[PDB]
Amino acid sequence: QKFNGLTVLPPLLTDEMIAQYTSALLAGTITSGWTFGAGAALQIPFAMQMAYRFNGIGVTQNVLYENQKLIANQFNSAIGKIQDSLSSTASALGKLQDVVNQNAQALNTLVKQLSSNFGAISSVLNDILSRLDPPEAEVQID
Amino acid sequence: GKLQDVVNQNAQALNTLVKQLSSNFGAISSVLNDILSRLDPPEAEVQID
Amino acid sequence: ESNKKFLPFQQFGRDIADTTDAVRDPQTLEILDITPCSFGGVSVITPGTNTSNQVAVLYQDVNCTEVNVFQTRAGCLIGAEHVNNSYECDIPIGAGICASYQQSIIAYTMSLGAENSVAYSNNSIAIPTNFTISVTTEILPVSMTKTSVDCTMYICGDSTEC
Amino acid sequence: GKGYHLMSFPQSAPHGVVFLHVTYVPAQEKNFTTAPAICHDGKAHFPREGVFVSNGTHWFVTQRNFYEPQIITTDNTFVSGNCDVVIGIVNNTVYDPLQPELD
Amino acid sequence: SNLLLQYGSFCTQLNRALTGIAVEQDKNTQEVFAQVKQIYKTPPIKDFG
Ligand SMILES: *[C@@H]1O[C@H](CO)[C@@H](O[C@@H]2O[C@H](CO)[C@@H](O)[C@H](O)[C@H]2NC(C)=O)[C@H](O)[C@H]1NC(C)=O
Ligand SMILES: *[C@@H]1O[C@H](CO)[C@@H](O[C@@H]2O[C@H](CO)[C@@H](O)[C@H](O)[C@H]2NC(C)=O)[C@H](O)[C@H]1NC(C)=O
Ligand SMILES: *[C@@H]1O[C@H](CO)[C@@H](O[C@@H]2O[C@H](CO)[C@@H](O)[C@H](O)[C@H]2NC(C)=O)[C@H](O)[C@H]1NC(C)=O
Ligand SMILES: *[C@@H]1O[C@H](CO)[C@@H](O[C@@H]2O[C@H](CO)[C@@H](O)[C@H](O)[C@H]2NC(C)=O)[C@H](O)[C@H]1NC(C)=O
Ligand SMILES: *[C@@H]1O[C@H](CO)[C@@H](O)[C@H](O)[C@H]1NC(C)=O
Ligand SMILES: *[C@@H]1O[C@H](CO)[C@@H](O)[C@H](O)[C@H]1NC(C)=O
Ligand SMILES: *[C@@H]1O[C@H](CO)[C@@H](O)[C@H](O)[C@H]1NC(C)=O
Ligand SMILES: *[C@@H]1O[C@H](CO)[C@@H](O)[C@H](O)[C@H]1NC(C)=O
Repeated sequence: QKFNGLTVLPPLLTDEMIAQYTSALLAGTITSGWTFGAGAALQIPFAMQMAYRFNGIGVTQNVLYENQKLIANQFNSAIGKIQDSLSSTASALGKLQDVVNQNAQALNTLVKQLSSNFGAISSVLNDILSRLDPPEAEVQID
Repeated sequence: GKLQDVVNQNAQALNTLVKQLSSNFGAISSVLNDILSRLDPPEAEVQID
Repeated sequence: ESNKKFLPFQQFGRDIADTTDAVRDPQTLEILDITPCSFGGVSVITPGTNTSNQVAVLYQDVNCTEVNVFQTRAGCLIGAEHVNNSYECDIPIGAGICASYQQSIIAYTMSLGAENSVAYSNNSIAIPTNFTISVTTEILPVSMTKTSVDCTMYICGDSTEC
Repeated sequence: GKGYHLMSFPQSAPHGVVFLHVTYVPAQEKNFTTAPAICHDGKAHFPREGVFVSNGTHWFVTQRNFYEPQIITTDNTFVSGNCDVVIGIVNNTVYDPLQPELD
Repeated sequence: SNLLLQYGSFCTQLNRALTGIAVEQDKNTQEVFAQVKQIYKTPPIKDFG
C-alpha cells in the first residue's frame, strides 16, 4: 500500500511454504505420534498410537480396542462440526481480524495527519512557499 | 549473540542520546554558552526554549 | 488512461484519505488516472568484506522496467544470477527468496528440508535399540545495564538563567 | 532441550544465564511387526506396559523406548474379554509360569 | 528538507525501530512452524483404523 513514503514489506515465508510445515506436522503426528519431538522417525499404527494416549490419561488400553469403532465415529463427526462452526459463524476468527483492523486503522490516521495545519497557514507545503517569501516561511514550516 | 544484542542496543541508545546535544534544534547554535554570551535576556529567552 | 465514470460536473477524484486519483483535463473531458512515481528503499546484499567484495542490490517493490536483473516478488534484484536450485541459506530477501555467495552471488527459493515418506504400515512398528546422550546450551538474557540520568544536568548543564 | 529431559546444569554469563540440557535421542531403530492383543485360550491378552513385537516367527514384549524382548507370560499381560471384539488380534501361547512348577 | 536535518538524528531512530520489528515478524513465524527439520509425507494408502 504505497501511498506517501509508506512501504509494506513482504513476509519471508510465503503462505505456500507455511502450509508445507503444517502438512509436515500433520503427516508426522498421525504416523508416529510424539517420536518426532524427541529425535528420529518411528512408525506406529494409528490404532495403537491412541492406545498409548489413553494410558496417558489413566484409562487402560483395553477400553480403546473394545470401542475403536465408536471412537472413530465420534472423532469423525467431531471434525464434521468444526467446519460448520466456522464457515457459517459471525466471526470465529475475531482475534485475527482485530490484528488486521488495528494495523490498517493506525496507518490511515497516520496519513490523515498530513492534512492538518498544526498552526500553519495551510496544510499543503508547496503553497506556503508559492505565496510567501523565504525569511518568514521557515517560521510557518517549522 | 542474544546477550550481545542487549549490550549493542543499550550502548547505542546512549550514544544517540549524547549526539542529540549537538543539534541546533532551530536556535543560533547548539552550545548553550554561546546564546547566553551574545544576546540580551529578553530575546535570548526565546532561543533557549 | 482511466476507466472511471465522472459525472459531467465533477473535475477530480479522491478515493480514500483525500488523495487525488483521477483528474479530468479541461479540454477533452477525458478522465486521467494519477499514480505516484515509483520509489522504495535500496538494500545492499553483501557476502562480507572478508570473503569477497561483489555486491547485489535490491530495489524495494520497484518494477525492473523502471530502473543479472531478476524480478523477485520483493522487488528488482540486480547482480544476482537466479538459479533453479533450492538451498537453506543466509541472506533473506522476501517472498521465499534468499541469496548467498556460492565466486558469485545467486538467488534461490528456500528449501524447507529433506523429504520423508515414513514407512507407515498398519501392522509394523520401529523400536530403537540404542541411545545417545545429547548436551546442548540455551542462552537467556536476565538483566541489562543500570542507568540513571540527571534531567537538569542534561537539559541545561550548569546555567541558572536556563 | 530437544529429546527426553534428564537434567540441566546452570552457568553464569555476563548479563544472562546459560543452561546445559542433558537429553535422550533414541537411535538405531529396527522395525518389526506388531499386534494389539493376543488370543490364547479364547481370551484377549494386552501388555501391561510395552508392546507385542514379532521378529518374524516369535512374539515378545518390549519397552516402547528400548528393544529388550521378553517372553510373553501372565506376569506382564492382563486379560480382558474374549478375542472377538479386538480387530488385529493374533494367535500365540501365553507362557503360564505356575504350571511347570505344578507339573 | 534542509530544516529537517537540524533535528539531529530523529529520522534514523524511527527507521531503526520500524526495522527492528520488521525482523521479529519473520522470527515469530519461524519459531512457531519451523520445528521439524524434515518434511514428512503421508503414505499413498490412508488406513488409520
Ligand atoms: C476545446 O478545444 C479543442 C481544440 O482546441 C477541441 O477539440 C476539438 O473537438 C472537435 C469536436 O470533438 C474535434 O472535431 C476536433 O478535432 C478537436 N480538435 C483538437 C485540436 O483536439 C475540444 O472539443 C474543445 N472542448 C471544449 C469542452 O470546449
Ligand atoms: C550403541 O552406540 C554406541 C556408539 O554411540 C556403540 O558404542 C561403540 O561400540 C563398539 C563396540 O561395540 C566400540 O568399538 C565403540 O568404541 C563404541 N563407540 C563408538 C563411538 O563407536 C554401541 O556399541 C552401541 N550399542 C548397541 C547395542 O548397538
Ligand atoms: C527372532 O529371529 C529368529 C527367528 O527364528 C529367532 O531365532 C530363534 O528364536 C527362538 C526363540 O527366540 C529360539 O528357540 C531358536 O533357537 C532360534 N532359532 C534360530 C535358527 O535362530 C530369534 O530368537 C529372534 N530374535 C531375538 C532377538 O530374539
Ligand atoms: C486363532 O486360533 C483359533 C483357534 O484355533 C481360531 O479360531 C477358529 O477360526 C475358524 C475359522 O472361523 C473356525 O472354523 C474355528 O471354529 C475356530 N476355532 C475355535 C476353537 O474357536 C482362529 O481362526 C485363529 N486365528 C488365526 C489368524 O490363526
Ligand atoms: C511490472 O512487473 C510485471 C511483472 O512483475 C510485468 O508484467 C510488467 O511488464 C511490469 N510493468 C511495466 C510497465 O513494465
Ligand atoms: C530453471 O527454469 C526452468 C524451469 O524448469 C528450467 O527448464 C531451467 O533448466 C532452469 N534454469 C537454470 C539456469 O537452471
Ligand atoms: C524398516 O527398516 C529400516 C530401518 O533399518 C527402515 O529405514 C525402512 O524404511 C523400513 N522398511 C520398510 C519396508 O518398512
Ligand atoms: C491392515 O491392512 C490390511 C489391508 O489394508 C488389512 O487386511 C488388515 O485387516 C489391516 N489390519 C491389521 C493387520 O490389523
